[PDB]
Amino acid sequence: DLLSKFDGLIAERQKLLDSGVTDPFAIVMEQVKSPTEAVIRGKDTILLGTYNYMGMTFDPDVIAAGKEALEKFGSGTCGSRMLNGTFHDHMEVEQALRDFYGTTGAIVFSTGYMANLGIISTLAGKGEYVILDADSHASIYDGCQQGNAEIVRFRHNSVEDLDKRLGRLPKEPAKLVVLEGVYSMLGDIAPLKEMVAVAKKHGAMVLVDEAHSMGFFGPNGRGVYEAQGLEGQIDFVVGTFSKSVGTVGGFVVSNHPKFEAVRLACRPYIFTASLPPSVVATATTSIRKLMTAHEKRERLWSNARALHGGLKAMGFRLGTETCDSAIVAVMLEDQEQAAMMWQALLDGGLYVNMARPPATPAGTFLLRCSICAEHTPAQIQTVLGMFQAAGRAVGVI
Amino acid sequence: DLLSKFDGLIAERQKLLDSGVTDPFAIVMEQVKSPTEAVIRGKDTILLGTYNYMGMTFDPDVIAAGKEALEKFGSGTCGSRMLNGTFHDHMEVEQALRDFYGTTGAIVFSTGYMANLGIISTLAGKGEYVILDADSHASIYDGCQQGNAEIVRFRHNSVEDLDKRLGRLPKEPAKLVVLEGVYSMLGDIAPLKEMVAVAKKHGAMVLVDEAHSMGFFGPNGRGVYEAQGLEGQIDFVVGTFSKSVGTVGGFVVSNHPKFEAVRLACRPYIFTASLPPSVVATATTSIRKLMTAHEKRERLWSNARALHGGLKAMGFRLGTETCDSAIVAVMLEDQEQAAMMWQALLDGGLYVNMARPPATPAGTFLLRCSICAEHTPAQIQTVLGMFQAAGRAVGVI
Ligand SMILES: *Cc1c(COP(=O)(O)O)cnc(C)c1O
Ligand SMILES: *Cc1c(COP(=O)(O)O)cnc(C)c1O
Repeated sequence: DLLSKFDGLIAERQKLLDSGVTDPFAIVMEQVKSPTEAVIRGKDTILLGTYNYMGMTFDPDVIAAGKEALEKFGSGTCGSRMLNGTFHDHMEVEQALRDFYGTTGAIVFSTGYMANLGIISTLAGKGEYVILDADSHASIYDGCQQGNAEIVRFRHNSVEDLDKRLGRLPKEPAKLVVLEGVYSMLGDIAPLKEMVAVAKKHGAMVLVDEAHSMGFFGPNGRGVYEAQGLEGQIDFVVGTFSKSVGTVGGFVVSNHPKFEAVRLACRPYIFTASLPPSVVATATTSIRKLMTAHEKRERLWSNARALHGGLKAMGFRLGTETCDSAIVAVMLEDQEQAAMMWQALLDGGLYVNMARPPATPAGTFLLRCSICAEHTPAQIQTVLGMFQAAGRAVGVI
Repeated sequence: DLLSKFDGLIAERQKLLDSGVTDPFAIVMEQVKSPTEAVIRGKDTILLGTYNYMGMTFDPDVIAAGKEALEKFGSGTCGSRMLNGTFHDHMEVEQALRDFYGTTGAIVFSTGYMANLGIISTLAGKGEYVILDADSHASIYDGCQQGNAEIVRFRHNSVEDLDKRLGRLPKEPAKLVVLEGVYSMLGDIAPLKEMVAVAKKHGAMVLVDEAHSMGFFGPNGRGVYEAQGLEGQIDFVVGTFSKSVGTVGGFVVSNHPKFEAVRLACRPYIFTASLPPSVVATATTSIRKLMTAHEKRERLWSNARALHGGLKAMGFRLGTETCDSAIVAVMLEDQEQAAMMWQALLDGGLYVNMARPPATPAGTFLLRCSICAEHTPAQIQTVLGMFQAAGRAVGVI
């Protein structure tokens, strides 16, 4: 039947579980005390595998805004943004994004996945081009699949291939170059300055995703593009509420005069309910605090540098030479080594994000650590000691 | 540039606004007192254009569950369901759905749109078939577009065309027939008993969307399929948290033994954050109350019958001869008549959902009313008096 196609995946899963490893796709956070602490399988555990970069999910102002919105506006809107679903707090969250990015336009979607799906498929039509990194987020590829444009993949992280591929396209048709500021798999940074220069040389519009940089890159926390001096040069910035902001939702911001007309045509905007009042209320409060959360930014980067430096010095192969983001990826030689490390860490009281094929390319096996502004120095050292113990026991170092 | 394609839509919008009508796509609920009352443009307004069918968004148990989850688990998970994003309340909401539908399997997505997008594109692959009503929800079509299957549209509401089109397909390949229990545009009901019999005659699996029926059709509130005696015959049921349940989210339930393996392969499940703790907590509480909300069900149907009967008797052309759902669609002769009615109702203190092309087919112009369990008899009569006044002033009756 229709599910027979999953027999291989089912057998692969059972093979993994035959090794005695905890099912990595069924972890449950039974309790979550803070941004950095949970209870998993009854064990107190340090969280080092979340995108709660700025610790906003337990910020007292954020929590209070959510509770107040539940009380005042109820649990949901029961309507789309095109009909009855735009409440006070939806207007507030779009304004918060305008203020955060310094843009005249802001369109909020129910998820980041849907923002990418919708904006890519709506902006570029038949006879037009979407140009993207080969290893772009699934939602960006799904946006391409949803639309009718010509898709132009370029070699991962290659300014040269972007330039050459763009240069061979016909000059007249409109073009969208889609870039990510931070590459989430290894936690390295895109050469946006150089790539945007190339895009503009070829007359393309540019969309940059700043999901993994929000609140901690650039003077205003706007992202890698801001840090690299590209303010005013980026046509569209896409992002999410599910990482630094600490809830769910997606968005696109722009200064283009016709931008908010996208609402009239964008299927993933139109054909879904708007977000719950409490979600857009917590997002508004969080976004506004993220404009100036300097103490948190400082702690986040201090923690990232300490973890990155410590793991590198201990003998782990890292995805990056220098600490360039809040993701630190440990690279292992094979799937077994990654699973054994991950299990030892878990059993010892530490959660990190394992990544193996097909999540990663064949031959790449990772423990992806992500830092929080609210990790303490003691926690980061506890983590390093845990990696030392696990690495020695498993034979990685 | 990329936005020049919207010049026509922008001109169309300005033409509409030149008539002096309030922008129907920019309505803001400044305050929302209850499921049935809001403040719009500073005016106290009865809401008669929401999908809050069972009034659950202000249920005190629902609200309390959301507040408690914010306090205990924070504003968001900052991770996917495949990694760090499955908290206690995510497991709770999936179990609530199992209990609600009497199924062994339940997979929750971040929106109903994404549940349809994902389940359709993941279940049916190359060489297989998705068979759907010509006027299916956008998300169902988008699921088809996202996948690699052969798409087979059948004439709207035609058991005969479903049968004939299915019969011409090759017998061996697996097939998914996708049906909706309630047709949302006019509020009529699908002939599921007959269509499912046809699907099974041709050996197809069946997916039914019960978004517009949840909690008020069938003995257990499971939907039109349950009301029509099809318990145990439906392979997959898809739904949403954004209507009766009163928050955001999507889901698919099934008794198929391999079903939850869908999680391993479904892109809109994998590549997005899980829902906020408060969202899955309010949904759990709401879903469980909806299993036995008999007083509300009774009120909802009483209100629907009173509104449907009243509008019909007053001389409005309705989308349905009998009151078959909680949607009552008033059909107007042209766009101007619909807009004038909608504006008169709005100015007089009533919000309904206008629908004009391209939301509707060319030549169809609607005021779509939707009933709530928490509308009072006085409110329903107030609404009827408002329709009488508006209809007389505009010249519709
Ligand atoms: C996180 C992320 C997304 C998805 O965001 P959600 O809001 O979790 O759906 C999409 N694209 C990129 C580049 C991301 O980093
Ligand atoms: C409401 C509805 C959807 C979308 O649900 P959301 O949760 O609002 O995204 C999808 N399909 C059908 C048939 C619906 O009725």
